Amino acid sequence: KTLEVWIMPNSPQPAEDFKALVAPFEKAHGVEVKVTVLDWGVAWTKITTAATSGVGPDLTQLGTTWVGAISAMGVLEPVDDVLEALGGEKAYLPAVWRTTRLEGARQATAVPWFSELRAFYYRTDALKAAGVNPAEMFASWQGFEAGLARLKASSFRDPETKAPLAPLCTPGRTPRTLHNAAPWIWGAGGEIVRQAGGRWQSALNSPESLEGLYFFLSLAQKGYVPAESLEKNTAQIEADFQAGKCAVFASGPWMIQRAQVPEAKGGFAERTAAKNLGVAPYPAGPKGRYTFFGGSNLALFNFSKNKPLAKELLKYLGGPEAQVRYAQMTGMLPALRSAWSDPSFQQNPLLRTFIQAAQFGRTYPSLAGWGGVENLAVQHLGMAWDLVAQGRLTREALKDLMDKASAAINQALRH
Ligand SMILES: OC[C@H]1O[C@@H](O[C@H]2[C@H](O)[C@@H](O)[C@@H](O)O[C@@H]2CO)[C@H](O)[C@@H](O)[C@@H]1O
Ligand SMILES: [Cl-]
Repeated sequence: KTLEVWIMPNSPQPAEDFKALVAPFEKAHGVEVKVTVLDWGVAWTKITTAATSGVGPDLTQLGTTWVGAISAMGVLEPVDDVLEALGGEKAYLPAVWRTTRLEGARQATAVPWFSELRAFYYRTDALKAAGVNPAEMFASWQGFEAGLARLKASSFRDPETKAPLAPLCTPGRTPRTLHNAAPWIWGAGGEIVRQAGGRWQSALNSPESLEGLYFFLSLAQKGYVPAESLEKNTAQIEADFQAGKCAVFASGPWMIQRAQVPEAKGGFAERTAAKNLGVAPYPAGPKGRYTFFGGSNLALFNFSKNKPLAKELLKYLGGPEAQVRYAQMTGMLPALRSAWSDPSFQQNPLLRTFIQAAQFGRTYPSLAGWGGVENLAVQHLGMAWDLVAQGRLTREALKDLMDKASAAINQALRH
């Protein structure tokens, strides 16, 4: 007997790590778990095709932001039973619990697997040579921009590249998500969507959201981000940070784990950046401090022929032992709140900064139409980045683009 599991590349050897994670389960149940690894870029298509076609695995990893969308298609097995065996609502951060179902659904359709949230990695050697105190740079928007200005005027050169660093790297080219943009929207007092007595609408074109978006996009128009970096997706920006090409960038806690892994095994431990690595939270904006809080859950397709055995695997993957071990293998945080207390997370100095930054963590609402909203937002945000690359992003042009994005988003939400 066999379970099929789909997962995304959460660890450097995603298939091998997952297999090693489920080995005790395989031994004890006398079952094989076959895993297929999907790139995040193809995962949405593969999972929605399994949903519509009725062909796919027993279990899939689902980004937290996708749970609502796939759940609304009516294809997921209820897992209230698994969540009750794992300790129920009390055992989860309420922000994590809200990702176990479509907003306002009767039944849970996803088991929390891991959490991740966003902060700034920074080069400790570069900030020092620029005369930047990270406690000032990462306090406030004004401290953030003043730090980038000292980084731009720095005479520091990476000891391996023999070249200057860019103050900030952020991806322009593949905006697959709003995750990079959301903290800036939120810190201005904005939102991506807003509910008015029931109905959801875009707030991307609200004065507050436009203020946050303009603040962030204009850092790049001011010369703090190289034009190069707007050519690049997330994976290429990570590589540029690892190769010593920039002083600061936003990512999740997986980069700490990759930094202690040799290059031979998919890490960057021998690079200067890994040996001079700091983490600081997103700076507070004029209306508050927020960061993107997400992660992945696991779900069971209602066409599975092995629902009992698959629920046993969900309970195992959701539980204390597998929660600590998978978070170690990935550099993610446990989804299970109790597991955060494991000394191996609490005593990691860079990871403790992610753990404290979770006080300000913020999630998207769990909407049926979420896939559509994110897809439409990034399409329009992509065009704003195109204006940045040409030095032509004005507040008027940004507003014009988010007015169009909001019409597209509202039309999709009315369905
Ligand atoms: O939007 C899909 C989910 O994204 C998750 O973050 C991913 C990101 O998409 C990848 O590009 C790569 O960087 O890995 C990240 C961590 O898995 C996010 O955690 C989820 O909440 C989203 O649903
Ligand atoms: Cl929002």
